[PDB]
Amino acid sequence: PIRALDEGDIALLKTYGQSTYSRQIKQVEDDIQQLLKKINELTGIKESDTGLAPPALWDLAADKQTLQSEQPLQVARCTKIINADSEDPKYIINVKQFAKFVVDLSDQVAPTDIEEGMRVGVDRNKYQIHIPLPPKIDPTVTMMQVEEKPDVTYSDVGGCKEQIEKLREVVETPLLHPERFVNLGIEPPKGVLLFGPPGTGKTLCARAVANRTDACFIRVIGSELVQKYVGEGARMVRELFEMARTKKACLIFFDEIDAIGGARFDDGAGGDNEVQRTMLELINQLDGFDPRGNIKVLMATNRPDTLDPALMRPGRLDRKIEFSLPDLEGRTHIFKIHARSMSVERDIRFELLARLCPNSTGAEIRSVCTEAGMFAIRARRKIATEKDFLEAVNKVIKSYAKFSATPRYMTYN
Amino acid sequence: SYDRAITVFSPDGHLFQVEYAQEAVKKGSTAVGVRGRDIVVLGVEKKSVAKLQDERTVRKICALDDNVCMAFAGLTADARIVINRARVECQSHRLTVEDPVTVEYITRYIASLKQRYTQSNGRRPFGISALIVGFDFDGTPRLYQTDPSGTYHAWKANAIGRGAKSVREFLEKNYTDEAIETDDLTIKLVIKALLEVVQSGGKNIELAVMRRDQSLKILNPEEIEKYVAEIEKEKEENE
Amino acid sequence: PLVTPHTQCRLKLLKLERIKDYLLMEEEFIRNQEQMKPLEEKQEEERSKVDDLRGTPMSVGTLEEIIDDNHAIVSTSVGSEHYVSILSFVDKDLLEPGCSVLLNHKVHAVIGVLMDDTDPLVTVMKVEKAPQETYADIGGLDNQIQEIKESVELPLTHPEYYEEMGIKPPKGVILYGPPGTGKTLLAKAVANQTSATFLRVVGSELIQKYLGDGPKLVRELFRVAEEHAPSIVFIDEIDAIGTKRYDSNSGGEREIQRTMLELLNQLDGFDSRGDVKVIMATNRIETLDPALIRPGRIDRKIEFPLPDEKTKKRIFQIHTSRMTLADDVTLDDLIMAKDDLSGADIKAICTEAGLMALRERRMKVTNEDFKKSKENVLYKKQEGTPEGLYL
Amino acid sequence: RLEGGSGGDSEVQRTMLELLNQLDGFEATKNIKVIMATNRIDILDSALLR
Amino acid sequence: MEEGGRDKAPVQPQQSPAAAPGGTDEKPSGKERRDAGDKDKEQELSEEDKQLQDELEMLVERLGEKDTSLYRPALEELRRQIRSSTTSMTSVPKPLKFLRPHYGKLKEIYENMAPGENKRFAADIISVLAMTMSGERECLKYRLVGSQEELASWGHEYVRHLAGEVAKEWQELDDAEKVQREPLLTLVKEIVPYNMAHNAEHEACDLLMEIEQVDMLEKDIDENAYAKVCLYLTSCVNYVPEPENSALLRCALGVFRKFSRFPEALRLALMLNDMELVEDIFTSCKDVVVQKQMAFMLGRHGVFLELSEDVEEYEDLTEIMSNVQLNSNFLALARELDIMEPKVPDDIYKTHLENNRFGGSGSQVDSARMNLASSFVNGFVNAAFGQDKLLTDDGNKWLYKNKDHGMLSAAASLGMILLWDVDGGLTQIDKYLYSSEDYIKSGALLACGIVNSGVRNECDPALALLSDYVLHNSNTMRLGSIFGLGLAYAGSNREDVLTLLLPVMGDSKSSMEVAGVTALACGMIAVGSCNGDVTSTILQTIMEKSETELKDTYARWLPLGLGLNHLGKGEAIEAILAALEVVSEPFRSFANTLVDVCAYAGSGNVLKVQQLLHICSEHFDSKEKEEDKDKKEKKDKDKKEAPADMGAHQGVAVLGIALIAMGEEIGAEMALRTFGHLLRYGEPTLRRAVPLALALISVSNPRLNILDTLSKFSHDADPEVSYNSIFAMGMVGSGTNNARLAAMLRQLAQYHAKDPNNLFMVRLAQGLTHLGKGTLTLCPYHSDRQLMSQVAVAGLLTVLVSFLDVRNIILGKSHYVLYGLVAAMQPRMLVTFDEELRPLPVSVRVGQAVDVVGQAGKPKTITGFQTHTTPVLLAHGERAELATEEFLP
Ligand SMILES: Nc1ncnc2c1ncn2[C@@H]1O[C@H](COP(=O)(O)OP(=O)(O)OP(=O)(O)O)[C@@H](O)[C@H]1O
Ligand SMILES: Nc1ncnc2c1ncn2[C@@H]1O[C@H](COP(=O)(O)OP(=O)(O)OP(=O)(O)O)[C@@H](O)[C@H]1O
Ligand SMILES: [Mg+2]
Ligand SMILES: [Mg+2]
Repeated sequence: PIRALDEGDIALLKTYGQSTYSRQIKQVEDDIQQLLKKINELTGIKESDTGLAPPALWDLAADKQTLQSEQPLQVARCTKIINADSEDPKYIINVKQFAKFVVDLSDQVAPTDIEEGMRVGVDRNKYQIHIPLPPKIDPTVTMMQVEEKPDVTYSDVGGCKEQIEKLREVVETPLLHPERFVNLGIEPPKGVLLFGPPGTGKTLCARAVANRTDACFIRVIGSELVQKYVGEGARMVRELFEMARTKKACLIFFDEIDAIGGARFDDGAGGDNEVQRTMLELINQLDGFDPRGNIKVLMATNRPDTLDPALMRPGRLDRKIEFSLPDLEGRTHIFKIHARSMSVERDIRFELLARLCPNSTGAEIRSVCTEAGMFAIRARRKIATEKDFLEAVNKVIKSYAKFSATPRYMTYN
Repeated sequence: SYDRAITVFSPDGHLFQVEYAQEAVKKGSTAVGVRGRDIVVLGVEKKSVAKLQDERTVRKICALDDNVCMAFAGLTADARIVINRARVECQSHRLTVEDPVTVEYITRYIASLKQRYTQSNGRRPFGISALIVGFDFDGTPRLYQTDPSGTYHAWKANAIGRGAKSVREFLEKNYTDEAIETDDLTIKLVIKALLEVVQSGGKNIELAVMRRDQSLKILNPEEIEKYVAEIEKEKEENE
Repeated sequence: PLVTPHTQCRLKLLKLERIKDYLLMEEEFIRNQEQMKPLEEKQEEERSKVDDLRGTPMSVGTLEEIIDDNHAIVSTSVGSEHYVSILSFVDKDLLEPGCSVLLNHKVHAVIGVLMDDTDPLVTVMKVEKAPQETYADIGGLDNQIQEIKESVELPLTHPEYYEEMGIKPPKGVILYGPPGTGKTLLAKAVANQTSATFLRVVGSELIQKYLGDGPKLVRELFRVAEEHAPSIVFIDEIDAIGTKRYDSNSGGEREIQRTMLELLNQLDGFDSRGDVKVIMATNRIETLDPALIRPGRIDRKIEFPLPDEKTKKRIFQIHTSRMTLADDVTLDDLIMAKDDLSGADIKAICTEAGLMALRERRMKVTNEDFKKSKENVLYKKQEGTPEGLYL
Repeated sequence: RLEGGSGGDSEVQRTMLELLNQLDGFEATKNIKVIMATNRIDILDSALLR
Repeated sequence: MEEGGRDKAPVQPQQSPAAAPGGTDEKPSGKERRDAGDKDKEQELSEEDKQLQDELEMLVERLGEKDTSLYRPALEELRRQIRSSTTSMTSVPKPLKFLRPHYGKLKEIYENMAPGENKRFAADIISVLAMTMSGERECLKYRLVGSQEELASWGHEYVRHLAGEVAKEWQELDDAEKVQREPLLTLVKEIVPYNMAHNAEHEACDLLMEIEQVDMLEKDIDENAYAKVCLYLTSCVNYVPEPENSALLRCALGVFRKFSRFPEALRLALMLNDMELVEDIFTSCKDVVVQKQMAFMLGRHGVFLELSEDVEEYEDLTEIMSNVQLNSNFLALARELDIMEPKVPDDIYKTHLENNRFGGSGSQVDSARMNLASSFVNGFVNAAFGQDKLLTDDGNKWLYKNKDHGMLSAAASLGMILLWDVDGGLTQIDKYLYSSEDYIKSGALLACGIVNSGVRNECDPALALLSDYVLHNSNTMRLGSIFGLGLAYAGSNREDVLTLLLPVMGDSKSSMEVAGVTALACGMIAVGSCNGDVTSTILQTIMEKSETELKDTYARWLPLGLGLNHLGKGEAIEAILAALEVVSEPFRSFANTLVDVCAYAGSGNVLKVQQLLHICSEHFDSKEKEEDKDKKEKKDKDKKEAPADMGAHQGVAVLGIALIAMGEEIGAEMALRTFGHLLRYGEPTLRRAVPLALALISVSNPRLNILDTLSKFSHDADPEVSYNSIFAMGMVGSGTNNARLAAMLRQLAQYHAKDPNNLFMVRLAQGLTHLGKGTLTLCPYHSDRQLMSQVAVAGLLTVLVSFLDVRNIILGKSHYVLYGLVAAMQPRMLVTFDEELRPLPVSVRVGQAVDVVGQAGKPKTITGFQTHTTPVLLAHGERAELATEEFLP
């Protein structure tokens, strides 16, 4: 009692039910999708640009003064120099993508400005040094040494003023008053790392005093020190710490040092593939070239796993400044920050809100202020009410965070 | 995340083992109950009989005294002890003090029994939640409930069991400011509320009423079938 | 998308033959376009000689830095860097570090700059066809449909509301929940009804093995998303590219982790995102890196639960629409007896009950086919319950 | 699906997810039928069992 | 696959019809009684439509096909009963006996003799027996008969009543969505004689139902959205009497037989206008039938309601004509000063405040042609009672400072300030009238025709502007006087002032622009009769345009009023009239494409659209007839704007591809005026497709061609967020895209989206889809922009006040007689429901909810609830009447 379908039994299904419009509606839909294809290969519009110039100015350029750049001009490569020798060159040079070579200089130069760690012009066949070139100054530093005013007010990161007061004492007081250090007989600290929960004010307290420095400031991408090519990131961190120590009163901000970090004084450090090239070179140039400097460097990360005790050996890094949560008055200050710049009611109170935000960051406090506005968009409103924020705190904190089972309450009132 | 002892506070101040007992309530059968003008009523959601057993031993509604009722959730092992204990206390009260037992006195006993049973290690708390209904205290209809934490508490309408949240939200839009007199109207409220059951088979409802002077009256599945018919009949007239 | 009879009616015969008429004519108009062009050109002397002044096998290179004295420093594909001249017809304004150029073989000089063209890997990941049906296809999810439409469609169609209060729109949205709930449906339905460029990336597309190919594509994918529209980037199952950041020194996990780090960086690049919306979707949320989940990066978290006994009525309404339903069935009974089957469960029931009618040789579907479909499909997972213990 | 790698596998996870997304991803492909055969039913993942 | 052992029916009906030639001769009983036992059992094994598998019907004909080929013909002595037993038993399996050439032989078993009453064994079965087979008859067999030989044999004679009872059987058995199978059957059978099929099907539908009318009622008009010419000619007049005879819903007469006015006969809807004057009960449906008859699709009805009942039943006419027009003024007077608007916003100009800090300083723009656009900060925002004493001082100084064409323009702006006004409009002009200047009075008195436009009462049929016209010995007094009165009486088809202003054409005073706008003025008036207008125009055409080969002042103005005099009829006689009338040289055969497709406003006539492409497609055409391919593309723009988005997706698919992305002077000069003519709601597909070709200005051409495409990129009404595109392009349009030429234009585009807050409905779609022209006022401007030199001198007559048919906006008012009700209305994204489960949900966007005068928007069928019954016309139309009834508790 299962039966399967014979060939005549197939024809019962396939016939019954609109046998006038079945294929009539179907092959029209079938060949139109064929026709969607047949337009597309028929169109095939795609064309090139290839970046030419208008022929008003290049026709005389396209004369023999292209061949004068073809055959007289050359195709010389660039490299780096390890070192030199005395009274005779015997220079040691890496292509580093090809091999390392022991070469000579060509006759067109003087042996003075062929110093170590320099870009030079290298012959294709005889590999002689043709022209010494600059280290490509300066997009390797000044493109992150922006020297530009950021749009962060001092009143934006209010509520954590004592952690600011730690950082205001460490950074500002030697850079503008190294006089009471002489009047008392002390020297300033020169190492501070930042760690703690994400979205706490790390980049804010960095950028607020980067706004209040009137001076050189450098922000450093953590993945920028990670490179594709082996032996390339160390060469970069060479060029950063050299040309930042040149001018005075500058700040460098390391950020997300998880990729370049890890305890190298402790059990691990079994790495050594282009991460340690960056790492061993920076800890080389962090001390050694810094007794009694002028440029302070700050690190910041979300993971306190990657603390190096060799960094925390004094001379490199001294102080563990971490950030915390606001008690209440810090939070009520922050709610006033993220709600003064939007269409609100003049009668809401914010101390009721920070009661409902026990363990929360200003990232979450900002998220509530945006979410409460989103409830005002749901209805036709243009100003927020009290209950707009009250639904937002319920939507943010009492939904995904560490409190559930609200109806079974009945033990506490 | 220590949830393995009952005498420990969380660092935000909780007792999770008390909180885990109330999750065991939510796997229990639903039961609702309102108080009326004179006649109180409660109803349960009875599960399907498995075709080969007697059904007089699946009792979910019991009476402690001659004038007070009881409906529970949770698990029947812990429910049987609390019922058997509270029958003694409402009887021993009558011996020591010659009155009948008020509905408020017996809920304080059940809550205090569940109270002192929480505090010591090696005493796993009662994972049930009770509904205590009785028009006993001198013609005054009352209904209370309990909680596995041991907090007795007074409502005017109630729902427990799986998906009681749907029923409690249903009653607030349904329990009128009009006190439903004409007590078949009040029974029609509960049968309509339990008609918003998790399944609403129609033949799976047991309602129990008390007209404040008689004994307990278990309804019959022909009279209860009459009230389900008029609910669908009056709902068709609303269109 | 107006085939609205949805049945065997002469309207859809009339509707589709209109569509056949306009596509045949647009074929025949462009057929006459490449036909009736008598041009027979002769190239200009300047253009013809420069095409012979350049090499015939031109090679693609990469700018690194620029010296304006008609010779600069470029890089090959292998990274060999050359002090080549740049010819004086290259339109010397497009030279920015990172732009792609064309090179010679003899002196490797910059023949001409190439427009910002990308690899074929990312061009596959750009959607050509609007896939499937609109919001009427899904069976009642409107609490969450109204969420995503505020975050994606409303800021594009009508960004008047936000400037009325000075509130920036949300940036990233994560869709999570049990599987078979409709996470992929809502991605397809948004990609149906939109004017944005919709990018389809699925998880482990993005992982390769040439030591830089991982973090290169993220820069290329979001360059394409930046240069094109107010755009939608849908990355699916990001749990395969993000979990809690361990850093074993072996060179297998780093290529994951370096790519994992730079995507989170290129997310908040903040240079000019230019309204690029990112939609992410997994099943489990607990095994995620908390650096992704935090606000500032992703603002919306959306649960897709096993719904209710109410929207099931709509899914059984939808998935039984195109079939000859017999008048003996009470589909509420199937919703009544069960509590935790999903939308993909319903569609499997609707196909299986149709197969049972073919077994006993019918077209209409009785109540009994749904009874046999429910027993056949469901009993493969249901394991573990304390019956008798509770009541 | 286990967690991230300390005792995590985390690489055939990527390969499984592509099997899970190249047959029910963004495009419902056609004329392709798979036949999968194994014992140990209770331990294979409940996302290719849906 | 355990078969065999229970195969009863593959054995005994395999043997007994095989023994039927063994028992036809020498067995008179077994010939008959085994046939009867075969026939009822085969009938019984098909009636349940839960066994489509039939144990005989695909079992017997394996030998039974060769049997019936030797049983039905070869018997040759067929009795009166055995034919009723053979053909009733053997015409059943023949769709499944035979393959796809069954279509010639559904008759070689059946039409030997149709046995009696074939539905007697085919009543309760839906279509498995013969109803699909009956459609197989009418598809191929009847059409080859009824191709030229409709009046024919049994294949028409009995087939008439055969299809009569079958069409009854679709609404008999289950009354399901097979109701719509009846127009599927009625229209395949005798496609051109559809009415001859429908005449029986009209009366059958009259007695069919009065509840199962309405979905078939809308099924017809959905098929009447597009058809062939003669089919759209046929089924639309079949559509008319069904709410007239079967039902009396009947408030769908006026607008939904304006559907049938121009195709079938103009007097036929006038007989339906007489059918309006028949069913005069009582007032409320009568009120709203005649609400649309003045300023929603046509005017000119003020001559037929001054008959013998002039008390209130025929005193609705003047109430319709100007009083509810003035009550519509009371919308913009009362209700819209309430919702948003004080008298002068004047600050879209001020919204260009942030520009002066963008890049240092400002105050660098001093171009005098920008002061043309300075008139529109006062000009466009003061529509609908933006009356301005001394806020016109920016006008009043610049009127008295320079710029004669701006003296005419600022004087023409005053008519837009007092729009839809008859109460005190001329008194505003008279104080600013007497400056005794050519440009001031010719702008002001042209604006007087704009003031009383849409009124058509006694203001000045020949009082003011005819006296202004006879002042002519000179400039624009000669020009500007004829334009405004023809603009005022465009809604009428009055003959008298047409003959007053025909000696303008007959003067032969050779002011070329005056004669050009003369064709524009008379074209706005009439769309039908008075062929002497077509005579009077072509006389001066052959006098002037023959003796020249020069500018489109000839070409853009003179043949256009011809097509405006012959708009909207797919008869293709008007092409035989006009194109054979102006048989001439090809620069006068530029006019060949005009009156051809001006008669082709909107339908599906795709065969015209291929001759709209294939004749002048590209040809590479070195600068001779390049205007003609633009104007051939211009007529592609319409016949696209009302199949209701069916071809609008195809139109944007074609014209984006093979035009601007594959074209020449056709694409990159002119082919963007489609998007300024196809829709003007705005949606980011095409609204962002234009800055693909605008931010790329492509400055190598005379870039004001592409900056013409800048201008009417903002030809989309209903104010939006598009300010981002315009103000940013104005910032790059200050220095570059030089302010000598288009600093007027960008701000003309900028100040046009926010014209008022409201009053944006100019888009030729009322109720659901009818035209209401409308087109005669808009289409002159897009014909006018070809291309340049009317940015300075001549087009300033046009570009300010070309299109002036804005009808009101909103469907919020209630008018229950005292006009006190508000409503509870519920606005939503428009209907999608065509045929689904009854009752069908009308819309889908339930969230927004208003009560009263809120907005119209693009996709809004706003409905209402709360048992107010909304009974009026049940479509909509913005002057609902709204009675009251609640008999459902
Ligand atoms: N203490 C605070 N005071 C004021 N605003 C805060 C504070 N903490 C967070 N915010 C809000 O959060 C954002 C700052 O987050 P922050 O830059 O500290 O993240 P982060 O520490 O860089 O995160 P991660 O370390 O994961 O990169 C700001 O936009 C601000 O609106
Ligand atoms: N709410 C629903 N309404 C209608 N159909 C649904 C619904 N939910 C699921 N389906 C059906 O289930 C199929 C799969 O859903 P989908 O894959 O989008 O869920 P998912 O959460 O993405 O699952 P996964 O994460 O495992 O891919 C869809 O093709 C759809 O037909
Ligand atoms: Mg940060
Ligand atoms: Mg999926």
